[PDB]
Amino acid sequence: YYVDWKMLRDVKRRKMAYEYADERLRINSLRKNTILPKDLQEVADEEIASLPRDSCPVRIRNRCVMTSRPRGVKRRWRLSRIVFRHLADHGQLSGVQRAMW
Amino acid sequence: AAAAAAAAAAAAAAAAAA
Amino acid sequence: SLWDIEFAKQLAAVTERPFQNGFEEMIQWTKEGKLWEFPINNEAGFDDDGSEFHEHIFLDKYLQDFPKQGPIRHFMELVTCGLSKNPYLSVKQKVEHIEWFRNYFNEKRVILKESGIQLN
Amino acid sequence: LSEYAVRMSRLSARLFGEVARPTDSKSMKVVKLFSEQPLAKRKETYDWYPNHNTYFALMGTLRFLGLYRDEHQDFRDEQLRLKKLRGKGKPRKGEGKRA
Amino acid sequence: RRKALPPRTEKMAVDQDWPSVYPVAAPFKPSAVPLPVRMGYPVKRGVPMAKEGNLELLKIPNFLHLTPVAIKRHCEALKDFCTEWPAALDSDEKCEKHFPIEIDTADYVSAGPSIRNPKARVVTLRVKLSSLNLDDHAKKKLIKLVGDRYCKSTDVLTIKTDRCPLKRQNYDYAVYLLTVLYHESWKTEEWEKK
Amino acid sequence: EEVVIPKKKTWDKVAILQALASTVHRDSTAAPYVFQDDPYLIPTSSVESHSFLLAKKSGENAAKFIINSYPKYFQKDIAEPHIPCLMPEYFEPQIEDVSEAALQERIKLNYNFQQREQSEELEEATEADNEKSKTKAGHHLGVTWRTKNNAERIFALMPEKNAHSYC
Amino acid sequence: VDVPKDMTKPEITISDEPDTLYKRLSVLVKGHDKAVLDSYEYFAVLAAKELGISIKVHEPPRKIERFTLLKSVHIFKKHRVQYEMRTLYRCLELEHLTGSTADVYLEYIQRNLPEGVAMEVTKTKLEQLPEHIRKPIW
Amino acid sequence: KNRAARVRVSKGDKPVTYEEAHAPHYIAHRKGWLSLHTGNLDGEDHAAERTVEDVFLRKFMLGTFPGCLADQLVLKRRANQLEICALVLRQLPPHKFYFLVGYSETLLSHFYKCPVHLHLQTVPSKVVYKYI
RNA sequence: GCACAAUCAUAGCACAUAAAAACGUUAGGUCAAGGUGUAGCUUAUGGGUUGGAAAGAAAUGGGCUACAUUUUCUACAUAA
Ligand SMILES: [Mg+2]
Ligand SMILES: [Mg+2]
Ligand SMILES: [Mg+2]
Ligand SMILES: [Mg+2]
Ligand SMILES: [Mg+2]
Ligand SMILES: [Mg+2]
Ligand SMILES: [Mg+2]
Ligand SMILES: [Mg+2]
Ligand SMILES: [Mg+2]
Ligand SMILES: [Mg+2]
Ligand SMILES: [Mg+2]
Ligand SMILES: [Mg+2]
Repeated sequence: YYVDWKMLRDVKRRKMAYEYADERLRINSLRKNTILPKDLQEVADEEIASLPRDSCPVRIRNRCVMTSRPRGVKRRWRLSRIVFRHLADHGQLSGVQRAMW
Repeated sequence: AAAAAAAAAAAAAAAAAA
Repeated sequence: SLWDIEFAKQLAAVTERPFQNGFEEMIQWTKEGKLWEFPINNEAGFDDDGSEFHEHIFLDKYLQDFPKQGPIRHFMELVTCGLSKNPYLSVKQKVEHIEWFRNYFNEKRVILKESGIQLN
Repeated sequence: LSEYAVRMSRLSARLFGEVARPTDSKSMKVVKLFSEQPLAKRKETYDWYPNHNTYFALMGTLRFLGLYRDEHQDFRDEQLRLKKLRGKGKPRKGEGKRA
Repeated sequence: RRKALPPRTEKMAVDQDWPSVYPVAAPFKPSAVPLPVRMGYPVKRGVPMAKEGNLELLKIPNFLHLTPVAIKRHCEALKDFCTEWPAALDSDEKCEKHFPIEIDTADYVSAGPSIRNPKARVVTLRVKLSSLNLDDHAKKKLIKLVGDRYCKSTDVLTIKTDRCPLKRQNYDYAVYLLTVLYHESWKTEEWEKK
Repeated sequence: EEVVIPKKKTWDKVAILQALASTVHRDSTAAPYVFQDDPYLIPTSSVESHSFLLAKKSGENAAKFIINSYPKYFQKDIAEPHIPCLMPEYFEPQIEDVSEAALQERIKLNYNFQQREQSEELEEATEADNEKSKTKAGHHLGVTWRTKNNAERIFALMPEKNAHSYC
Repeated sequence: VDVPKDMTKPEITISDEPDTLYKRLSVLVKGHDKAVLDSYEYFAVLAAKELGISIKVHEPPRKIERFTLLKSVHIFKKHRVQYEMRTLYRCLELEHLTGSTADVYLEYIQRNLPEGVAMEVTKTKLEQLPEHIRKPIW
Repeated sequence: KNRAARVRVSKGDKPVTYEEAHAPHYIAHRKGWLSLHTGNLDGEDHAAERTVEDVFLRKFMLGTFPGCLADQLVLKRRANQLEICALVLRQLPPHKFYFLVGYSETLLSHFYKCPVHLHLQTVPSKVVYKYI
């Protein structure tokens, strides 16, 4: 299994965004311009509204990979502030050490 | 306003950029 | 033919021996492909379909099925300037992008004619 | 600003591969949508969470095959065995509320 | 049945060549190293821990395979692969008049399974403008054609290409930019007369 | 006239590693490399030297059995050069209905190959001179009366070429 | 006393293609600690003095990346734990290189690189002029 | 009170290793890191991949060598090949030790698509540094 | 023996800062980082989709802006 049901939902959201990445790109290319006449832009808006909900990259939540914490995580290690400390205090993370200055 | 003609295919065939 | 492979396995049985040196370990792993190709180059194994720069930067040859004086050129020249400066996409991957635009614009014909500007 | 400089910049943009005709900053966005990779395509985005199911099934199958020794699952099975021997176990699906 | 074998230290010869036991990077097995080394913080009444069972000597990267004798013996067999640099270019004053084109190429290495580094596509071109056949009008047009890519103090044109995926493609595209920037600087159009 | 350009030297990817390996000879007081360098694992006798290597190969093949039996746990590729040596091997044929396409997969992978010719001839499918040659080689590599029952089927069924007969 | 005979069997060919030239080859090796970088600098300079390359070595300024995290688990923000990531740099500047000499140097250099350090190789390729700029008129 | 990576002092009879006898504020001062890679540098990438791979190696070896592991693993990462240095107690016969090392040397390689090395240093007992 | 001290870090010393601070007190905070002993749910206290989670009668803690002339605006290193 996964760490949590919300992480199981977030991996599905990321897969759906990876599947619908290019279509949303080509649709946004029709809305983020001013050269095209405004008639087709509303149809492109209805097309992008007809897409599945879990397809937009805004629904993804960068949770921890270890404990699936939605907050307090670092982007470099994808670890929460607690697991990162638990692994850095044991000397299992290279170059990481207590700051003393 | 006024637009200039840019020789693209000629430069490509010249400098092997086709 | 099966007999040549059956004769090659007997050569492999005698040529193969337990490793006696770490140098022979890396020699064998490099000939098999495990060790990296030294000196290491960050493009080893990737040829991008053998394409050159004139397949990436120059994309105007695909805009022939589009109106030259309409706003389609003003709009598509921007996507071509983006695809020319997109190093992450392949020369094949840019083609279905321009073809998706070629298909969408030629499918939605009524709005382009009701917009007041003529487009083909 | 003179016509000579406008033409020089227009031909410099043509030779360098930038936008030739003057376009607005709001319309310059579609150039950026294609010059870079989208967010949903990045390896740091679509490969964020590793496949936890692969690790879990691999380690559990190796434990059942007798190569890996999972002390956490063994502790869970020990406590579950002692709970079922005490008498409070897991009810059957379909008889908890009614039966 | 338990067996405890003594290490190689009792059998190591005092004149035995060292590179024979450490040809490549090794995890510093204490049984094959005859040097008694004590690593670790000592106790107020004790001494630093010995090499046996010492994780401190196992955490650090050992250079036992890179001793002076082994590196000399390695490069003496590597002398056959390299070529001799022509002494006709000892000073850069002759290198600037012989090879005025400079190609800055970057290469990276990192421990891991992946090799693709997005900073590898960057290829830099440096050409001194005092070594070309530009005339007065061709130069005065090329300066305003490149803009800030060419400096006035050092008089060096710099080309920074990153659009192509491959490094060879970025190199060919930079040379293509150099060719078009040298060619289109000689063409006088109709809008130049004003 | 003064600029001198030397010639380049092209060597194999492992030639320089062989030139580095030529410098170091075999040590006297050191055990073979395939054994662990720890004294508790160094082989004492020759039967021990044989048994340690055989136990190590037994664990290698036991791990490869798990890799081949559960391929889905290793389909994810992380190395960019895409090494094929560490990818799982498949024992199943792709096409099962087509009698022509069902044998080219099974000949390369004994007892199951014997049923392929019967399941192809059940529908009276015409086998060419190139299909049954490898099938006969699959019996001549592995495999007294079943060989006669197979030898009558290569000759009596179709006029096969003698180059694919004697071999 | 049991020394093998005929141990050197290299395969070195000389192709008719002109060997590539290099003006300046910079090797910037970055690491966490200073001792490994110092021993690696000693090893690289001793490997360069034997091939006769006249390497130059200097030490770029270090970079310390520090950050702050919460000390407790649930609620304690006045007390924090600050972590640190030191990055030390070592620059090896090689000059007057050739295409195969740089390859034979980076071969003995990269294969023996430690585990905790990385390396940035910047090569200044030497070229005379392309074909369409020698003496063209459009 | 600080409690991270800190073994509490008992009456004076517990055996502790050199890695456990030092608080985490002594890393890079008196003790070093159990893993070495390049992802934790300044301008490098792919760090979380190495962290999760390292934690998987730890949790895998803890189950592969049960009760006979002396201390934590040393995961060295150098040029596409990953070395695992372990300290093991002489509880298992070498006939089984070689089976285990040969099994892991190929399982980890086929799981991570990269060459792995596995080295075992066997000790008679857990090395005591402080009071015992 | 653990603390204190010494040492280490803020790339030279000294100072300072940082770091460290044992055994225990407050059944102090955290089952909601994560796992968990005990007791409870299993066609539900479990798993999915859509839409809403206001608002201030009022009190109060911490901050920013000020209440100007040692001020405000403009160009600008501080002589307008
Ligand atoms: Mg949970
Ligand atoms: Mg968000
Ligand atoms: Mg000091
Ligand atoms: Mg003091
Ligand atoms: Mg303090
Ligand atoms: Mg103190
Ligand atoms: Mg309470
Ligand atoms: Mg409470
Ligand atoms: Mg819980
Ligand atoms: Mg609760
Ligand atoms: Mg308030
Ligand atoms: Mg506050």
